[PDB]
Amino acid sequence: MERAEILGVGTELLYGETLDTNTAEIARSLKPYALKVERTLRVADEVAPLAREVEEAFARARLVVLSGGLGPTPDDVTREAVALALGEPLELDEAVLGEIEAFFRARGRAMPEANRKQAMRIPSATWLKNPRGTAPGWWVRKGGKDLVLLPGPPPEWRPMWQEVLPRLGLPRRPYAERVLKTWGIGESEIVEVEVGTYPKVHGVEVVVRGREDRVAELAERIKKKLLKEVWGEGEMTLAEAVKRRMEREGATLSTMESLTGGLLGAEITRVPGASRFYLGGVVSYSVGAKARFGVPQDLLSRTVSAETARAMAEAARSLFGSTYALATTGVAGPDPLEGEPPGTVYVALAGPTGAEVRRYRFPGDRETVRLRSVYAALALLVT
Amino acid sequence: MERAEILGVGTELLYGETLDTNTAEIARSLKPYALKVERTLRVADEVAPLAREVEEAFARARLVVLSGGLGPTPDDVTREAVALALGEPLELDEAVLGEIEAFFRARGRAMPEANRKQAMRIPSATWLKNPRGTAPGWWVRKGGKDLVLLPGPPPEWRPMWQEVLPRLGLPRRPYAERVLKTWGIGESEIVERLGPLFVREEEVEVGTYPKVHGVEVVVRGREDRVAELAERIKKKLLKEVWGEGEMTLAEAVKRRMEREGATLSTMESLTGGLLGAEITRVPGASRFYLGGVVSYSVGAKARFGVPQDLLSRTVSAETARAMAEAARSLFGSTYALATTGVAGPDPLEGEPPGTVYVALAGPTGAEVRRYRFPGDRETVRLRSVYAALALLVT
Ligand code: NA
Repeated sequence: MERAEILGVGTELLYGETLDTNTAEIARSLKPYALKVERTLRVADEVAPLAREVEEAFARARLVVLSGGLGPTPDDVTREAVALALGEPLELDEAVLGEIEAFFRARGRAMPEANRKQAMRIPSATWLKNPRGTAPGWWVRKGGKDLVLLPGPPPEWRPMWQEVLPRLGLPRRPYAERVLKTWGIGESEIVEVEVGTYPKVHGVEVVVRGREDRVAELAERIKKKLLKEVWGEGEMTLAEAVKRRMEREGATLSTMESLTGGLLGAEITRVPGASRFYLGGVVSYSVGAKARFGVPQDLLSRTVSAETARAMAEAARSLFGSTYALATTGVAGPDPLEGEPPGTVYVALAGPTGAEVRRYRFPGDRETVRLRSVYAALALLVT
Repeated sequence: MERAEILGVGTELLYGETLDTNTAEIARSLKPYALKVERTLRVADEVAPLAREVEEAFARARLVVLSGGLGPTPDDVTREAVALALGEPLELDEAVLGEIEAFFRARGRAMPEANRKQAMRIPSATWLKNPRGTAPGWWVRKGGKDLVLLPGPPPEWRPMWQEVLPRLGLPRRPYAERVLKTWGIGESEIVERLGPLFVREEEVEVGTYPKVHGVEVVVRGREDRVAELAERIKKKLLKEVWGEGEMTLAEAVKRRMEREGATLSTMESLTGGLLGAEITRVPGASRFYLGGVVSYSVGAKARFGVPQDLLSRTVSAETARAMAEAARSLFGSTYALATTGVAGPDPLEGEPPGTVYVALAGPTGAEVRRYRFPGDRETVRLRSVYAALALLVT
């Protein structure tokens, strides 16, 4: 089996100032292909060491993928390092220049001198169009091997890489993964090709991976064994599950939040099409705010309670006129509140036939508790 | 300046099934020493590729550090690979084999035969004690070079590494670094402004890192060069620098509210509550943040004060101003932030994705800033959050 070599470029990656997920993510995209990944690299922003690593990686590999260092500054030196590794001169493409120029003009700017170098390429390189940035990528086909240069930011490289990957003509292998996403059941209970369990803030994922035939058969048997706990598969998320229920019913949604601070509204609206059902929300972070939008005076001294969660959901529902409304209240941490520890949370749903509350006691730090709270609220609608 | 190579062993680190933070953490620990980290590797659990990588890393470096693959599984092959790469045989340390039996004996169990592996060392290796797990590591000194094998789990390796590092005899170099966080200025403009201040040399280097929260500028290297150079750069970037070091925008906004005795509220469209979420990330937000509304539908925009004539152009500077002034009046806060715009993937009101207006209303009036952010939907949302926060700290 031939090798794929994957290099992330950036000194800040070495030190984990920015965490290298790009190389990992590209390696994962390569599993359906019959290439071996023996190693991945993160390389500092220096021309000579980078050219050496690129030269060596290309020498031993069917495929080399580089990610990062395509910006306009003196620390972006990937194009120079690759040209040096392949013994080709860099040459300015006037058509690409016009396009960078147009990119800046739309934004009401003139094109800075330093961006000119992003329109440079070696003669062996075909351009990869960057739909979201000024630096197009490269695709070098040479001696039966492929070298691909990609931008560092994921919104640029993801669409680029999806487009070019099939075109590389790599040998395929029948690998697959199936992800079953559950809620409200611990790892231990679940236990009662390879099958793994993965605890996340949105619930425990059951992952089945390996030979596509065996993945297919096995995954069906497991989903059956976990039929009521499974809320979605693959790319499905709780927010998207909510959106599907809302559109099915022609229903609307609104929210009132305290400890989640607006994170619940943020997670609902993350999904395209949220405007078809989501009317809006209130972040009632102070006592004054809670009263002003409908929570009864009698409850304002006991905010960490089932009664308050219920009252907040009712108040949001009457304020927005939505079919359904979700509310969050409780203790995110680090401090206790009203004698209750961090991770003490009540989520509530108000709908046509009344309200329901669930209490949770969530482990984790402040941000973790906020996240688990957001997903517990969405789970009221889809579990 | 001599090289330090750092290898993380484990096939799952490649695919990010376990996030590799060990190599970066080892790399940071090397900062006070005059060694160059040109690269770090993650290597699969396979003896021949690993031996090759170790062999190459050791030939080019003053120091090689390996992390992981010291267990009892067939997939734990680091000891072998190193023995192979360095041209020395694996030798069984009887005592160590004892210590390992004691580990299992203190748990009610007899030692599995698999764990026998863990008592092999090469002649060049002296042991590094692991009182917190099964496998001890190695310190190998050879040809004036050092090679170290560390266990994978951090509670195990951190103490070990902390004890052996000051014994390696590495050249020392007084190190400093300075991180400047800017907003409202692109990388190309920073390059032009800094000119020859954008030094990249062996003694000291300047780097720029574009983030959703603005361009970060880092100066690192020799302590005596870093202070002065960083200061000159700060001077050139003065009005655009909002924080240093560990500082975050949300923390910066918290400092200004506490300093003034002032309160804050928000009104959000495209960000959907993400601005309030970011503000309340910081412990102690309730001392100043009164709350906010997410006016996602047209009906909710009108309910919370957006003028009816503006509802055909919610993506505009006039609307942003109106939103910020409405939240201010509605919550009685000293300040209010607003966001309005087009997240993507579709246009809205004829305006393309990335079109964003953020506004701030306060005691002396209101102001609005306009942006055309590239990125996907989640990116534009995030940029808008930080753009709104930057209004209060410029
Ligand atoms: Na880049």
